[PDB]
Amino acid sequence: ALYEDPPDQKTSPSGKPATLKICSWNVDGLRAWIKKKGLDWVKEEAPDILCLQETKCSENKLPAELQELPGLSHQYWSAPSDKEGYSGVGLLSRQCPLKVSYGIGDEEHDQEGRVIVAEFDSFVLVTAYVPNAGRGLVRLEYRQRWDEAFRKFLKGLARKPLVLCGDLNVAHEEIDLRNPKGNKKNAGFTPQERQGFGELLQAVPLADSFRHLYPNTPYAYTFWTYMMNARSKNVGWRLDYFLLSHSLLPALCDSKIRSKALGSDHCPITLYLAL
DNA sequence: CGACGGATCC
DNA sequence: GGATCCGTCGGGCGCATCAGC
DNA sequence: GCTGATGCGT
Ligand SMILES: [Mg+2]
Repeated sequence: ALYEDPPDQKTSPSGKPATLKICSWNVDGLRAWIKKKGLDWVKEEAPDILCLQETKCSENKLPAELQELPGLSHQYWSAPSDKEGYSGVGLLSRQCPLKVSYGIGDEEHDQEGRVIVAEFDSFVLVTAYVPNAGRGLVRLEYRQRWDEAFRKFLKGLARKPLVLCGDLNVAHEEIDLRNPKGNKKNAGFTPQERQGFGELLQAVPLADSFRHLYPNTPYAYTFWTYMMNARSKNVGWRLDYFLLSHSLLPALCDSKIRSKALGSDHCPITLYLAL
């Protein structure tokens, strides 16, 4: 029931070396995460691009340590206007993106701080913090409408292949969480969110990088509730993903789950691409 | 949301 | 009568606001 | 300014 992520594979199936390392992390409160040494772990991981979710932090409140990152000097931040202290995403990059945008169509009016889009030379990167269905599923219908708008937004992008990463807030299949049967009526594992995920993969279209490499591997999770010592018992959920355009699969070296990195109730995930 | 109690099924 | 299904319930976290001093 | 309570989301 415990899990050990396999060693990093830094070579593509055809023998090409990885050239791009992307790390994604739901940090559950950026200021808290930094106090718990999250940035020390980022420095050790040394990614080319770092995507963060649930920053819960407007840009003016960013800790100074974030200014002290020479290898991640291009930084883009989004926080909601009417709900500061919740949501918020960030994208930090070694190289400057060609284009950066926010939201999924109307962010200038519906300032939600959930999505950042960055176009690079060879690919487009989207990072997302997908809305939670909430306790008792009170916001499930909103989540379903959001999924539909997100799907259409990703499909409606004006060429290059897509990388989508972040907290998509759903365990796609039973293998993606410890207690599938007890959670069928809970946020993150309803038939509605599971279906929205399958529709995301088919509509865009996208592949689940981790599952593509490790289709039958159980007990691989990226989230554990703080309650009941769930993490120590690896009672968790896989909520964080790297979804790729089909054309990027031959460039895929590995998709990692960094189970040991502490500082949040999610752990980091890391992608290696040979571009 | 995992732990728990209580019902139901071979 | 062990395994399974199902509904209910308490509670760890971070951050905003507030009361008090 | 600082602490701890409460509310909210989860
Ligand atoms: Mg969270």
